[PDB]
Amino acid sequence: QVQLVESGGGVVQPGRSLRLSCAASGFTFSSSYWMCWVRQAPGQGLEWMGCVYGGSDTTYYASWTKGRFTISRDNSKNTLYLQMNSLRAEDTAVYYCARDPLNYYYYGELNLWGQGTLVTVSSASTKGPSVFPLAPSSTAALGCLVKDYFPEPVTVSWNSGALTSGVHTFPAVLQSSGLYSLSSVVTVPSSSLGTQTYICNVNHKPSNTKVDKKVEP
Amino acid sequence: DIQMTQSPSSLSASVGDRVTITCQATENIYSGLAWYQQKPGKAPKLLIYYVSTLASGIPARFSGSGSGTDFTLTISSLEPEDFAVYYCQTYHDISEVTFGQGTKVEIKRTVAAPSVFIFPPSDEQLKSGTASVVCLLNNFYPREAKVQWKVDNALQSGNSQESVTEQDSKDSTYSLSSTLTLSKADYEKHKVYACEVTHQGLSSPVTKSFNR
Amino acid sequence: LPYPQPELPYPQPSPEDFVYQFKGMCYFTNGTERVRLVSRSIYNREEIVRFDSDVGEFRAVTLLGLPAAEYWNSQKDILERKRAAVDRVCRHNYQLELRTTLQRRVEPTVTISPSNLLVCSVTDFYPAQIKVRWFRNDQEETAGVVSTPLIRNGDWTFQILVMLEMTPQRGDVYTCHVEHPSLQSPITVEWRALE
Amino acid sequence: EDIVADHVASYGVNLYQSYGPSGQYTHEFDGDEQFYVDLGRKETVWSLPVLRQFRFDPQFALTNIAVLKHNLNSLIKRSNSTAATNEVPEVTVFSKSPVTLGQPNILICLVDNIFPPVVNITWLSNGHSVTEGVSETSFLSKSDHSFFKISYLTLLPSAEESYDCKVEHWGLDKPLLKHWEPELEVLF
Ligand SMILES: *[C@@H]1O[C@H](CO)[C@@H](O)[C@H](O)[C@H]1NC(C)=O
Ligand SMILES: *[C@@H]1O[C@H](CO)[C@@H](O)[C@H](O)[C@H]1NC(C)=O
Repeated sequence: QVQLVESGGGVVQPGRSLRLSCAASGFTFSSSYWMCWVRQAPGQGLEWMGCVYGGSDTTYYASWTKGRFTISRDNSKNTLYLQMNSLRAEDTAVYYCARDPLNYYYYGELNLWGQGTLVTVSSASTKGPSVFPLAPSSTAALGCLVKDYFPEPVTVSWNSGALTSGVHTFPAVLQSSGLYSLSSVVTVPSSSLGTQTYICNVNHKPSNTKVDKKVEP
Repeated sequence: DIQMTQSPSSLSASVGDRVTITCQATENIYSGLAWYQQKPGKAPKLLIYYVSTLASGIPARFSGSGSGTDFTLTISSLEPEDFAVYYCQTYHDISEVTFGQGTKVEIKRTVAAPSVFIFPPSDEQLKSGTASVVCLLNNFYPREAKVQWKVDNALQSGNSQESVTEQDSKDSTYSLSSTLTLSKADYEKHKVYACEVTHQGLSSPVTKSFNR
Repeated sequence: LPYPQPELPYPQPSPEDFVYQFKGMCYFTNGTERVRLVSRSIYNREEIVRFDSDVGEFRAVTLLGLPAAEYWNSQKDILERKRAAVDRVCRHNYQLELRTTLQRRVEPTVTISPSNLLVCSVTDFYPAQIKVRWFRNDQEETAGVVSTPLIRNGDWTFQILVMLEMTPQRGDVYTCHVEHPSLQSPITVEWRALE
Repeated sequence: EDIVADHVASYGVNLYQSYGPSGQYTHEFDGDEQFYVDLGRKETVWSLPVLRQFRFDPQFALTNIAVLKHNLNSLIKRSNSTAATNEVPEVTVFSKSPVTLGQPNILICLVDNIFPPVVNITWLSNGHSVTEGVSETSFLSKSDHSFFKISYLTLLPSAEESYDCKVEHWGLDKPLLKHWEPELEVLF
């Protein structure tokens, strides 16, 4: 019934601007709560950025903002916005918008959050991940290795979804070149080597890159 | 800027265990405390507000307590769905709302040794200009494990780039992934590539290597 | 949490002055047995729109309030919260009053003096509930008695002056009899004519 | 008509006006001011010692005054810029307790039927201004949506010393001097 749908997230050059969108549905902005922004860097915790009052111009920002962020909500469109200015690698985070009562829990406890949109600060260009096979040499295990892709994320499946028991897809790491890389492996039975054709399925949604790779030990 | 200090930073417990999470404020925050749960790939969910008021729907096993600076979150008899990162939040000053660091509640199982596997760089990658050797540990407990690279028995530093899966929904184990990145000029200039792994589940360190 | 909580205004969809007012008003009868919330938005001196808990929805009181009333009634989350404000605002703050404001007892200072006109000054009392009566030799006087209205000092005290036109006799005693909730015994003060 | 009840409270008298612009946030219980919020200093100032035990987030006043700011701009344009009508205030001066020369007293100046809520309430001692001994309440609401305000002057009673309450408002062609004469103005 009620929800917040975020948009405008993606890749951004260090030193440039970006406006995030957060459209409300099932309700219209009004008094008794705050419309807020909370960012979360990969593997780290929540960091409040600022709120705009649901029923006025009353806008607050966290001390660390230094005037780089602008929180505003256009009522004609029923959308909350986040203007980000002078972006740096420190800003890379999934950005959430929330309907938070805060000092108004007494009046109503409705706590609502958007799905989150990913923002990446780097001057790196968009390119797919070159898949390289990790077949075992001379019970058993094999895998795929996706290297040098930008930006995150990338999906990995085995035998087009029919292989799930024993799969371990590693959370990607940022290389020194500003490129991502990960591995996906499967705990396969020894006798099944030479029998099945294990094919990794990799998808890079930001560059439209779907490349499949088989195992040849 | 009221600073929240959450303790522990992570903890391990089994189903049925009484779990206590603690949050500490740098000053009196007068009932301006909320508690959130956050599961992987999902935005946080509110559990409790006004220090101890259970938000609607939230199970009776969750509870809040505290006053001024010291506050606790108590899960009386833990359940499998309760393994997630918990956060405290202060809204006493709505102009400077801050979240506590976070506490990952993890499942307690028995020790498990890692199955290790080494992977020589593909001939296709070498035809581009680089060489990637990968080490792989599988289904171990706990996360503590060391993995070292040795090209011609010479120990490596700054060559490795590790990675680690979360506690499996099925066996509650982790999996590590060490990766040495070197050029084709320095790859073909050496021969024996080894990978030594040390872990609590083993009796003595286990080694895996190959020949260029 | 036991702190006073406020009622909330909602967003509208010789120098010159333009005034706006919002009053979150609570009416209590028989304690918290009968409670009524009436929130009022006033433009200058004209109430334009209102939320009365006895009606249960916003109602324009004049033309200028019809756009707000139409808009706020269309927002179901506003209505439900407004319907709940009788408890979260009125009943909540009343529990704080019971142990503080509704317990304030300030006993009055009773004085009799001339300017024949005899004035009984009953000053600095709280709460408002008072009964002041004049007597001449244990005979209740009313025909020749004129009282001021109850006077609000502003500092959480009241005063009231009750005057008696009298025909002074030698063996006469005039008594001002004051009754107030803060007194266990009613205060009786006397005046005797001298010369 | 007025609503009959045992108790009446305003858990929010919210005021915002274009002149200045200024705002006021108060709570009233049975006609008396419980506290006000100093919007400049972001601070809850209690008018009664027993209420000092409580807290009231000054942000509550600040957010509400911002809602009233929007609503004011909204109704100025909607009403075709209809401005407030200046109302002639009614001034009454009386003492807090019976007058005793050689017994200190407080002189109370009630300024009623105030509208708009912009008023100057100064005190004169034999024709000249007074600074010390002066205090005043905030603008207190009336059911007709005008205000009243009470000013105080703590003094030592003298036969020679005469006091006046000088009130300035736009509803008056020239200020208003209300002399304190103890000849029963309260009793008519
Ligand atoms: C007041 O409250 C009581 C309950 O406490 C209720 O039963 C009754 O109707 C009320 N009494 C009077 C005198 O109105
Ligand atoms: C109130 O006093 C100020 C300062 O002396 C003055 O400028 C203003 O005109 C006065 N207001 C009225 C309504 O006379």
